[PDB]
Amino acid sequence: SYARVRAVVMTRDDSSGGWLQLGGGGLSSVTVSKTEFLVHGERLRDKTVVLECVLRRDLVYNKVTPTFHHWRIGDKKFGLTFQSPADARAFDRGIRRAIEDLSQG
Repeated sequence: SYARVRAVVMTRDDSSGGWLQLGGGGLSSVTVSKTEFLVHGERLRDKTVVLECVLRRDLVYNKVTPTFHHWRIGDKKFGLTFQSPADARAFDRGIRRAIEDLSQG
């Protein structure tokens, strides 16, 4: 994998800019992997897949804080609360590396 962290998958709520823990939270094992480049989040407690995001070259990625990043592909929005700044940095690096490999021209 390009990155693997245990993080809380996030989703937008009905406020103008706020985020909630998807499904009420708990940790998921979130992997960025490689051709398709995927962000995959599997909830630890029951192995439910709660994040399945195929990466595209044009994504928008927002490091809102050192432990909260979100990204957008088209109008689809995904985010993570990380357990540490180190994890967030590793995840961001992995996304960037995946996009480097995806991009071919």
